[PDB]
Amino acid sequence: KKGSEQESVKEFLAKAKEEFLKKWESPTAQLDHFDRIKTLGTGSRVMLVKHKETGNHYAMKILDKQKVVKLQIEHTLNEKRILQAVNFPFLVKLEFSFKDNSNLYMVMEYVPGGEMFSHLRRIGRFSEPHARFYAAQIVLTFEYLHSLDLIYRDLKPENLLIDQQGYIQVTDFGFAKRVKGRTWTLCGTPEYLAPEIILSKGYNKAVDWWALGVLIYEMAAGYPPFFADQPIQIYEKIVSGKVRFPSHFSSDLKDLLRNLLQVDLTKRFGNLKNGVNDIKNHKWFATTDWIAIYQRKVEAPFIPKFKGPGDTSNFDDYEEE
Amino acid sequence: GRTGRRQAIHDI
Ligand SMILES: CC(=O)Nc1cccc(CN)c1
Ligand SMILES: CC(=O)Nc1cccc(CN)c1
Repeated sequence: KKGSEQESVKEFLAKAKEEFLKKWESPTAQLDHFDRIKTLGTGSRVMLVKHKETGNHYAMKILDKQKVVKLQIEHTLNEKRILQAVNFPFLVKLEFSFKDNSNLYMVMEYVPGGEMFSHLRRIGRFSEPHARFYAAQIVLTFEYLHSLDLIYRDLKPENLLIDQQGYIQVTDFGFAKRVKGRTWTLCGTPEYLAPEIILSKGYNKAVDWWALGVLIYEMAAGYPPFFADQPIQIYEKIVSGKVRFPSHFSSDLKDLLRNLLQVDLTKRFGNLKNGVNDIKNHKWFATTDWIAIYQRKVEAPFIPKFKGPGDTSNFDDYEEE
Repeated sequence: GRTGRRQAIHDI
């Protein structure tokens, strides 16, 4: 039975790689086709827009060529090329992309449930079954991406949107990269960086598994495991090899997290002979029906409220520029 | 620790 399940994963990934490669090797609209509505998020912006012809709403990522000045540029090409070639239930869909004299634009499906980040900070923490439901989707998404030699490199609740079924949509592929062995760019978000990134070591997809450990801890605790006011203090905590857990964490959860938040790459789950199955077959996931999650048959822990098309009530406000 | 949204870092 587990043998049948493993053969079926092999089959699915072989077909997924064939489809990805067709689009990867052979990868529009214009700005006046959309009414800009509201900024949904911003960083070093994404706007809700409304397509004038069809009335459909989208999330438009706008990249200022005057800001993307850092050697930033490769990462932007990675993002567009990867998003146009992947296809998975928990990855945001890219619809259009175009550019003008000032900006690059990627137009994606609008996911109106808001960021996991908002919901988590509002309620404080998620119970373990609630956290597990989200974590299972990330596990499957990384099994898919890594099989295509893609590393994601920016997992955190800010980048996980909740859709109308209560499932996750992974957004922001700005640091995602196709990597056949190791890569060397120092990039990511401080609380979620693996030790080998901070230590300026060439690294591989195991940094995404470390970051899953940070995410599961933060979802279940309400704060991440390496927590300080300044990035340099965070980095010292990450490289030490020490993690402490809330007293309400189950022992199964602590065991899984000790194996993800493992500084020694010869021991870190996701990075061993059995690959992702050390994670999928861990006791903390014993209740998880992996195929039922993929097929979206599992009832979600909560469904965000929506008042209609173009509703932005589940997002925070930002200064409009 | 930092409780608001966290910015990614693109180089060192
Ligand atoms: C028709 C088809 O796609 N069959 C298939 C593919 C791959 C593997 C297996 C083995 N059970 C069967
Ligand atoms: C496609 C999409 O809606 N992206 C998005 C929206 C809001 C915020 C963020 C930042 N993590 C990203």
